[PDB]
Amino acid sequence: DLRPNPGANKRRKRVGRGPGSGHGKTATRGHKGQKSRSGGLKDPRRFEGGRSTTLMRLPKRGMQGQVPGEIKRPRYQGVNLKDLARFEGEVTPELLVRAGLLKKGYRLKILGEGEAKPLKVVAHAFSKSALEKLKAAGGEPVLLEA
Amino acid sequence: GLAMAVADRAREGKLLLVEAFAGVNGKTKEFLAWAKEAGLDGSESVLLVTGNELVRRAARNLPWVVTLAPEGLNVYDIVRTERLVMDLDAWEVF
Amino acid sequence: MRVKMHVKKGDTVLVASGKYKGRVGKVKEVLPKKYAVIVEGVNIVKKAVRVSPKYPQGGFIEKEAPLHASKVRPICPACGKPTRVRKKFLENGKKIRVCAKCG
Amino acid sequence: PKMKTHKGAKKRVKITASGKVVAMKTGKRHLNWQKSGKEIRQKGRKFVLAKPEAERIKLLLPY
RNA sequence: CGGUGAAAUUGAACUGGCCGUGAAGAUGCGGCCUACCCGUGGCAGGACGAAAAGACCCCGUGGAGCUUUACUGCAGCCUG
RNA sequence: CAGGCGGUAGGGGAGCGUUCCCGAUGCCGAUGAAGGCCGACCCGCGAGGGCGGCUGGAGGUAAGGGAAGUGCGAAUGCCG
RNA sequence: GUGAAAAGCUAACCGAGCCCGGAGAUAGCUGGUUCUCCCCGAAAUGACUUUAGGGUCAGCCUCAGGCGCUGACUGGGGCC
RNA sequence: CGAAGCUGUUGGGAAGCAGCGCCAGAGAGGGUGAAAGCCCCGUAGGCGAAAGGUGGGGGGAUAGGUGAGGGUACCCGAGUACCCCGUGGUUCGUGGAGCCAUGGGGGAAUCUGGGCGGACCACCGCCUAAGGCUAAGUACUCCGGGUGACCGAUAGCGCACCAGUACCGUGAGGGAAAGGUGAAAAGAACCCCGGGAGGGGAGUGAAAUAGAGCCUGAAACCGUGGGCUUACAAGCAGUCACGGCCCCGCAAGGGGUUGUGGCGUGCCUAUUGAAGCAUGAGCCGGCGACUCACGGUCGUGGGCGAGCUUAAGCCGUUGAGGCGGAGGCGUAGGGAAACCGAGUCCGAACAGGGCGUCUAGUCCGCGGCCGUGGACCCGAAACCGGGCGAGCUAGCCCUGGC
RNA sequence: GAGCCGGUAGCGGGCGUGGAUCCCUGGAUGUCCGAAUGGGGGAACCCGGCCGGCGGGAACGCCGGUCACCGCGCUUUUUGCGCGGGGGGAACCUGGGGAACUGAAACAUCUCAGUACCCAGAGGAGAGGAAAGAGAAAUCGACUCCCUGAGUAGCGGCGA
Repeated sequence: DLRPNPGANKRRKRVGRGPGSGHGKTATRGHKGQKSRSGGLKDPRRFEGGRSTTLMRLPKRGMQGQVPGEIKRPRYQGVNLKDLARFEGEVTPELLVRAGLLKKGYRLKILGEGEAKPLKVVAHAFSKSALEKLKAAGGEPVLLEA
Repeated sequence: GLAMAVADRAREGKLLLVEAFAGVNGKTKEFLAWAKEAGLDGSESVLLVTGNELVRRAARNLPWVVTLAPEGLNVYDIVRTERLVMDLDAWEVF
Repeated sequence: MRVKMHVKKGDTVLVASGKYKGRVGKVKEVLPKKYAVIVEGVNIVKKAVRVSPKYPQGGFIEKEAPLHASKVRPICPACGKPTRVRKKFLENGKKIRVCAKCG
Repeated sequence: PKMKTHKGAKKRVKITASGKVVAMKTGKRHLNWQKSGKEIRQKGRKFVLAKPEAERIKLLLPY
């Protein structure tokens, strides 16, 4: 093309800053009667509180904070139809998940809400909803067991 | 980017044999000899992609002009220029 | 930098860089590139001495360094100095030529 | 850099979808009242009406 | 009187006084009172004068020390 | 056309002045870049911008926007 | 460390020597700002703070989306 | 090794220009008497390195390492593990804390044996401690290089000038200032001032407001000398006003200054509260303070857009590129968890009750706004470590003296 | 390739067309100080055993010499070689020793930090290193550097 004064595309502003100056509002800060500007000025991460920040609470959810490990269990993955009633050819994960979108799921669970073409698709565990939408009006398979 | 850009830069006078001769493909002058026998002369600037060392180790000092070969893309400098030529649509990139 | 410029007298050749006319060589060093060959008229007024022709005020000179000259080869213009394969001297030589094997 | 979010806070609270700073409170911790009488029972969860904002943040990497 | 020639301090000035007024002890502000220009060598009354960023003092969840039957340990004595 | 307009901190609108980028194998440039002393015209509310004279002695960087160790009376600051 | 004793002396200063660095130690400690201009222009309060010339949330000054006659000021009208 | 015109007229001088001729896998850069491809040094490139010697790959490679199974049938890294205490490391500060080295005593066993899957028993799994050697892909800098939106000589490097010197110290220690005539010194000839010093002329000299604390040379501080002011006189002093009083415009006026009259409490930092003898203010110049990394997080032009985004490499990049899917947010929630589901959790509960749904999102630069960062600017007496330390003061210690 | 006498700079006198000027690689030189190492020794100043060599008588001084060093291997009993090695080096290694300020808006666990920093061998590298592994998977298959995992698990007056 050229360099036809290619400014910009409307809104941006590098709105830099600067040291001191005597123009407009330049020179000031905003505070006072509130000491806190230090060499390592607070930070400032939330800080303050001056009232434990209402942290008089306490934890009850006891099931973690143990030590070495956490809870180990193969993936837990359900679903919904109104996502890809589109293609099927053969509704089976990997072909999905492993494609389009969605991540790992050792054991397969299925639901959502919307409708679709009751066609057999991997089912390492499904919901009654689908049953009817894939029984006397559909197709469903079986799980792992290996 | 360059899509919409050159389109209008075609209203300028793009073209691009996609691969053209000139002669010894190693002797500068003669290359330009196809510059004139084509219709160009140092003024409105242009560029091009020649994936071959051939015209590279040739085009040497390409003022007002391109003299590429490999692939990096230099639209900008084309801004200060105009017309141009290509090495197969494939060379650009599928 | 480095020590690489010209050679010796013979004829060398004066030119017009603001002087004009052409003459033979004399002497030349490379360090700063300075040297001499008569022509260039410049006079360095001496000090309160006397031993020499007398007290102060100097005399004739020369002065230059970089490029700004040529060589001898009458009528037509001048060229360089090629090599040797099976001619005169072995496979060496070169003494400022016209464009054949002379000057 | 980095900012390794804080476990404890996360050991309890949660942002119910709506971005609401909601979680448990403090009270019926096994009576700590005594009096066979009656009351304790009362318990539940609650937002925060001005701090909540703040909190959610130190947990933008951990979720 | 010839000769050689600093200083700490260093906003700036064309710096009276009274009676009075303004952060409550002004030439610098009133109003009223005087005061031709530059000198010299004198007492410093003030110039809250210098230079010292109060050290008594209160200030710092600021500092250093000694010591107790503070609270915690090193010691080394001790005790199986 | 009603309106608004003092206004510390704060919080918006820009604009301005201030050093590298390509443009720079483009363009002024010794009938001068650059410093400047001067300017009592013009343009800028300002920011400044100019804009031309005399001293001035070797380079500059267009529109544009792209990057910012500056937009410094001072802190008994550093230094000279 | 020494110390015919104060707590003194140790490169004139010594209740803890100095070179050199561990760090901008640190720090609610003290002092700093230069372009133009242009819009609202508030707290010196409440709660809780080993908190009190510090701080959380609040409220009166900021910007944007949105809603909008309903708002601030007003007669009466119930009803305190 | 290399690549290819000049020319006159003017111009100090010509890298000024026209008319045009030119090599150009080579118009990088340094440059030679004023803004130079064809001009000194180079830059495509491809020649080749040694005698000296000399760092090693490829090649070859030498001594030094390389079959299978079947039953007999005894045999293998000890004060060693495993106990133990005090343990350190491990994210592991005692804790339900194994395993690593354990300092202390105990204290075996060697394959139908022996360690770990984090307590004591029982199933199952990969390994075999108490010998030591081991490249590659890893870090690094005084310089060599390059380059480097690297600084560009009150910089930067302390430092481009004979500094780690003058210097201050006792040691340790600590630390300065100080670049710039010019194209060429061509560096001043000569003769009257004359103490050498320091002068005037002249000359060179494109240039002596060009000559040696000389580049160009401002600013505080200097009066020659000029012009407007002044000895009745009261003031942050400057202003505004008619007036007069010397340059410039035919004119219109433009000026400079000031008489008097009026008018006048400054300035930078603090706070119910200022001008204020509450602080600071030598004076002029000159240096001076929140980026930015990374990290978090609201907006903005955007594109893709249930979909929307790949590090670390590898070819390649003058340059550039890049090819190169492991890593995110959503595409749901909610629930201690088990795990249920547009819905979840309490509850015996169809019910009650607080957290659910066209939730377009997503990554750019810019920016808010934060996290480490010292992240604004320097600074307070000290605490830690190591070095210097009694060529002074001490006490005794050796011996000379008075 | 035909200019040199370091630069700075001469008075003063000298070399290359048998080929200098100058960058070079092997190697002949190099006092005492310099771990310095016959010995002393506020280095850089200072006395020796012993053989041969000079002047010279012996000497004295001149010379050469050769003579600390420990250790493992060597070398019989004090015998003799060999190396190593003290010492050296901008970061980057290994190890052994190992703080306090600061945070925690006090403070004693915790923090900084195994950081600063001392001492320790070696290499350009170094350190490391080949499963008595990982871990759950009909599994993987030495060790080092980066990719994330993951700022997750967890550690924690579960406080920072």
